[PDB]
Amino acid sequence: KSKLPKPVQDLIKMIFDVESMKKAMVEYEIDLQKMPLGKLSKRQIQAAYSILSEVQQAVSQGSSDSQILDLSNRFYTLIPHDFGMKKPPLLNNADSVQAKAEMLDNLLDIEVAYSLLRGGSDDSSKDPIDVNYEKLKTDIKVVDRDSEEAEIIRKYVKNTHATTHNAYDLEVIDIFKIEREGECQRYKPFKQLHNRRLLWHGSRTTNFAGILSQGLRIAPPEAPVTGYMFGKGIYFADMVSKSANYCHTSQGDPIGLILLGEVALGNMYELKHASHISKLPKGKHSVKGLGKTTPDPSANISLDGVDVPLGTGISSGVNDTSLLYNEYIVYDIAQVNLKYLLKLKFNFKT
Ligand SMILES: C[C@H](NC(=O)CN1CCc2cccc3c2[C@@H]1CNC3=O)C(=O)N1CC=C(c2ccc(F)cc2)CC1
Repeated sequence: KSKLPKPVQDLIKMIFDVESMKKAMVEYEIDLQKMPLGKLSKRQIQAAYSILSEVQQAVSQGSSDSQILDLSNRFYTLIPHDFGMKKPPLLNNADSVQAKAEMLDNLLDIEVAYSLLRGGSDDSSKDPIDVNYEKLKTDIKVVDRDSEEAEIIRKYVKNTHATTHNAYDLEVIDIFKIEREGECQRYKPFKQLHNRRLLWHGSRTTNFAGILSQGLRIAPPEAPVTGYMFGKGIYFADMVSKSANYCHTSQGDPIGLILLGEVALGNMYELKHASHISKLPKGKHSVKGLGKTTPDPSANISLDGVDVPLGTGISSGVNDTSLLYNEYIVYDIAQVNLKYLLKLKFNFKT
């Protein structure tokens, strides 16, 4: 019978929920019959990634228009879809592969979750909830609702909700202090690096077994580049709202998980438009996508040598940028130390 607190157990249940994995594969219009979660293999997901890479290649660099067809065919063969009577869309443009790349990105973390979940031995003195918690290799302490942390974190949530993301409201349900096994040592060199900021990373609940057990990761070479305004990196926002939208919560499932991450931003390569450099200029350690609105500098609180940008949104200088709001990207997974995981309730508009 579990030691773990009520909120933590609920979290463990939530991220190891086989049904949410299933639901999300359905949303992506995968064929569950030809492919169950058990069959979901790491090998094909990486193989299917390579096929995605063979497309995008060709297309505007080659393009046989019948080899493209065989490729699209090798894809849905590998990852069986179920459009029913409609046939799958041929993978013949960038926008087309972005969508299927993003999906593999999720199946990857889903495979991680289910692998984790159905792995291990049942010594069974401790109930599965204890077991599954230990599979995450992360310490998770509940942050007291009435503390100073909790109030700053809630202020960060309240103040940085964007003017144009008003399709819902955010209520913090639980706040977790998190410590990934080994991440301190990993982050250790970047701790001396200046300009360190507590920033938002939103993702779907089905990625958290993966995110907690392995950290925020970077897309490998086998993957495309489309949609990536600043390359293959780990992205963050200073507005809870920019990040929440990537939880992919609906009126039907209104509860989301978001991360607070300390990120060692160093000298930021400040940008206004999508240049895929990926290789920074020397003495630059991150990219900051400049936006029209920014959190308010006069309120950037500092704790334990780390900037919390809980200024409410005001006019940034920036003129002639495509960016909604700011956006921070690093290209080395070690520049990130996860600090908090928040259970968010999305209270949907009207
Ligand atoms: C590029 C991709 N980004 C996204 O899916 C969405 N994000 C980009 C835009 C953005 C901007 C500001 C804040 C956020 C984002 C989001 C992620 N959530 C953030 O709050 C990404 O960084 N991933 C991390 C790990 C990827 C990966 C894929 C394959 C693999 F083998 C290893 C890692 C999958 C997705």
